[PDB]
Amino acid sequence: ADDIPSFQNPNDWVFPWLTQDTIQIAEFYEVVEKKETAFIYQDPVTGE
Amino acid sequence: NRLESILSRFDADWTASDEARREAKNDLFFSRVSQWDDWLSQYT
Repeated sequence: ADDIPSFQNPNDWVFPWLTQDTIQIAEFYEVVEKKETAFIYQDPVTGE
Repeated sequence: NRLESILSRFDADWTASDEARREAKNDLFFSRVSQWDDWLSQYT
């Protein structure tokens, strides 16, 4: 918490508002497809 | 120290919600007491 993050400002100063937070951080989601491997086992309970 | 943190939180909370509180208080005064909101600069 000692460094102050910053990012783009979505809101605007278009009103006689007193104060603003002025602390913006961002999160980045991404999706990939890689065709990973898998294991095939045998269930001890039923033979499936 | 503790009082300083409490007062800092309270000041941030009070300043962050000023316009809505002022407008709501004006609404209450307009709806309950009277409808002539000219107490300032009156009596002239």
